[PDB]
Order: sequence, then C-alpha cells, then structure tokens
Amino acid sequence: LDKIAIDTNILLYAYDNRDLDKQDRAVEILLKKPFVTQLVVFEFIKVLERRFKMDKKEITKLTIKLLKEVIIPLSLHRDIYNYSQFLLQRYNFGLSDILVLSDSILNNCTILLSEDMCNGMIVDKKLKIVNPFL
Amino acid sequence: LDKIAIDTNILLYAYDNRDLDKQDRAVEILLKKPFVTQLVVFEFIKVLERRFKMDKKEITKLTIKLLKEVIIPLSLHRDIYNYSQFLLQRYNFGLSDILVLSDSILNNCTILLSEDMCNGMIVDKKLKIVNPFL
Amino acid sequence: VRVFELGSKFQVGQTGNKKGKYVEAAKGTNLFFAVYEDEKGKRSYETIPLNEVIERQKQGLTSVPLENEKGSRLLFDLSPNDLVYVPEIDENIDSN
Amino acid sequence: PLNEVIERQKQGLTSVPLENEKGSRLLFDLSPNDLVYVPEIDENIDSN
DNA sequence: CGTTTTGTCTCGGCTCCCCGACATTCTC
RNA sequence: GAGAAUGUCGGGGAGCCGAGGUUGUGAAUUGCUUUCAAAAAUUUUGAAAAGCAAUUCACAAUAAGGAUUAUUCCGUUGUGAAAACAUUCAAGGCGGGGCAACUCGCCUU
DNA sequence: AGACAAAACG
Ligand SMILES: [Mg+2]
Ligand SMILES: [Mg+2]
Repeated sequence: LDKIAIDTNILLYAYDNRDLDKQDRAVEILLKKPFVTQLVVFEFIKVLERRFKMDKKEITKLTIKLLKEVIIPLSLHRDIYNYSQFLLQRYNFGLSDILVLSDSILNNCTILLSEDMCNGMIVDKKLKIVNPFL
Repeated sequence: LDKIAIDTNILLYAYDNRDLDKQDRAVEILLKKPFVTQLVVFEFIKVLERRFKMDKKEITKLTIKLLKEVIIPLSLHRDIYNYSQFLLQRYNFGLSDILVLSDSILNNCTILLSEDMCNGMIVDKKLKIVNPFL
Repeated sequence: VRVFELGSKFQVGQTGNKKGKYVEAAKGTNLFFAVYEDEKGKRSYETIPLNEVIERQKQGLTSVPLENEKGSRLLFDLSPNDLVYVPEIDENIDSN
Repeated sequence: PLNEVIERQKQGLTSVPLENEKGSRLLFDLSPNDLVYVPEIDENIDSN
C-alpha cells in the first residue's frame, strides 16, 4: 500500500547497542523487509570501515547476509543525476541526501525513514520523510 | 578489442591543473570514451564537494555533462558484493578499490586505469591494471 | 453508424470521463526516436510518445530514457532534420 | 543449467542470478525436495 | 518484416489597433 | 531621398459572441449476437442477463493539466539555457462619461 | 491540398 525505504542511520542504530530502545526500534523496522538504496549500502560500508574499523571480510559477509534475507536493494536508476539537479533548485540538502531521495523516489518509494533530513518534509509531492525513533 | 575503465584519480587529474602534464594525460584518456563505474562517479562527487568545496549545482552539472558526452557509466552489477567477498580472500586492498575492481570485471572491463592499486597487477586473470601517467 | 478500427490509441486524460476518450498522436509530434544498444552490440529502436517526453522534461530529466526495459544503454536519440552519417559497409566506425 | 551454476559457484557467486535479462528481481530459487506454501485463493501472503 | 494505403474537426457575426504598395498636392 | 495631407488595394495582431460535431452518463422505443432458461417440432417460440447499436431528449468533458472567487484567468506564438523571458507595466494633478463599478482625454517629472 | 502517423496488405 506504500513502498517504504530506509537510510543508513536506521541500519547503524540497529548495529549499535549503546541505545537499547533505538536499536530495538530499528530492528523492528527491519522485520518489515523495507526497501533500500544501493548508496545506503555503500555509505553503510564506509561508516562501518571508518568508525568501527570492522574487518572487510566481516562487513562484506554482513552486507551479503542482510541484502539476502532482511532487506531489498533498489536498482540504481539512470535518471538519478538529472532528477537530483531538478531537486537541488527547490531543495537545499546535502548532495548525498539529495541523491538518496532521488533514487528512492525514482523507485516509487512512498516513505523514507531517517532522522537528519528535516522529518515530515515532503519531497516533490511523492515521498514523505518519517522519523520513526520519536 | 579491449574494454577500458577508469578510476576517480584519472578524472581528478583531469580536473586539476596544477600538474599540466598529468592533466593533459588524463584528458587524453578521456578522448577515447573510456567506460567507468558508478561508484567512481559517486566518489568523484564526494571528493569534489569536500576537497574543492565546489557548489552542488556546478558539480551536478559537470557530472551530467561528462556522463552525457565524454564517458560511459557502467550499470551496477547485482553480483558486486558476492564477487567482492570472493576477491577479498585472494586480494588485500581497500574495500572501495575491491568494489571498483569487482564492478569493472563484472562488466567485462579489460583494462583499469589507476595509480594507487599496485600497477601491473592482474585481478583474477581478467583485468590488468594500467598506470598511464608514468 | 459507428465504424471501428483496431490500433493503438491512448486516453486523452484521467479525470472524469476523459478516460473514455481515445485519440491519436497529432501530426508532427513524433519528435524523438531513441536508439539503444545491448552489450552484445545489437541495436534497439523506439519512438517516445509526446506525453512521456512532456512528463520527463517536467521532471527535469532527458526527453528519452537512457535505458530501455531490457537495460540496453541509450546510444542516442534522433529528431526530424537531424543529420546522421552512414559508414561504408566495410567501414568500422566505433570511435571514428 | 548446471554449467552456469558451476561457473557462478566457482566465482564465489550465488547459484542463481539475482536478476534476469529484463531486470526482474529474483524472488527466490527452488530445488528438488524444497517445501513451498501455496496460499488460498483469497489469501494475500505478501508479508505473512 | 517491408511495403503501400488511409485518414486527418467544421462553420457563422462584429470591432479596433498596426503595417505596406500604389496614385494626388506641396515642402525641403 | 525624407516628410505632411487625401483616396484605393492588400497584409498582420488582438478581442466580444454564436451553431454544430465527437466522446461519456441517464432515459423512451426497436433491433443484431451470445449465454442462460423454459415450451414445442438438429429446428421453432418465450423470460432474463451481457456485448454492439440505432432514432430522440436532458446532462458532463472538449487539447492532459494549473490557478482564482475577480462577474479574472494561463495552457498549439517567437528568442534561447538563465527553464529565464517578450507578447500587461511609474508617479502625480486637471477634466468628460455615466445608477455607480469602470471608461476617454489634457498638464509636469 | 499536404504530408505525417499508423492501419492494412502482402
Ligand atoms: Mg547522509
Ligand atoms: Mg579509490
């Protein structure tokens, strides 16, 4: 009834256990097989290897695990850059966030889950950001 | 006769004019319509926005121009992560470089152009790295 | 008397009874003709309807999709009065 | 075909490609003796 | 598939601005 | 060659209105086809439903769409990347016109 | 009347 996507922060909060409630919430999202964008996967890999210094082998294995059983990667859309330029005029965010939103919308995603994106804001009348942890 | 790909450093040396000879060499490569991997594009965008602080609008416009007229983006291959895990056991590089090589090989790329990848090394008997600036 | 025809006519609109109106492309509106090529090297051709071009251009995107359904990357699009070069049968113009 | 599976497993990849020529995403692969559930005609098992 | 054939919205009134070509007289 | 006045013939742009046609909704009447569903001798007659219509009437839309509550509108024109424009565009004052809204002139920056 | 868009014909 509504295609749902996620950002890196959701999977990070899942991976982090300092915050039991937020980790629980993020894992609760993942029980719904939410969609996701490949750029989210790449950014997750980078953050894993930089902040947490985890091994390349372990990070790759977990990426494969999650992409195989829990979540669903979204095929990169060739119209991502043109649309992102279209979104930039009306929207002033980080180009990375703009790219994520561009790909999510181009895949008909109806809800995007993230914190640092001015929650509740509607992007081009096609996708409303939802902040779940509140 | 041999599919040719590029890394971020080639386009960076093109974009940089401090080094006339290296910029010339990199632009010379680009005259051949070399293939490229989307991750190269994203990493190029990041480096442009961080080191050079260029505007989002200008970076997006240049990305669109280059992808339209000079180079050819390579569709992301869904077997990138599994192959990267396969490559990691036999190869010890940065996971980003491993991902770039994985996607290049998965697209039948025969030559990869880059510096910081131990030039001349053959990856799984399918793609030989070429260091052009020497 | 109501005479019928078998063909491809698209609805005028989507609101009210406009869904029930079927029309044909206006004269001189097939302005775009996309040519893709698959990895193998085979060529695929398409004609983009005007409404699709209108929507794509409104979205700030290119008039023609850069890939077809099969995933063949778009070689280029042709429009009336465009100029093309046809290589000789022996010629191999890849990066001429 | 068994051959394609042989190359895919040699490369460290999954036995079945995750996407077909049309780009349709791979729902799953079936093998002999695998068990499947067929929902009722009225049942809508999408995230059951 | 390669080619030719076929069909394609139509009619009425009235007003008020502009421009140019051609003729006539005269002046500079 | 330029200008002013007076006629003729043409061209361009804009505006206030009108009548159909088409598609679709509903109705009155009559049909063709199929199926059910009976009666009768594979064939004939009758009820019901669906598809396709015809004749006539009321109504809805008429470039997809986007504004607005003024008795207002923009959407098939031209330039060209700025997706930006052209096709409305100042201020006063001194008057004419009206049932007044609104309309037509004069004077100085 | 003209020339495009697509049915129609082999
Ligand atoms: Mg981010
Ligand atoms: Mg690198």
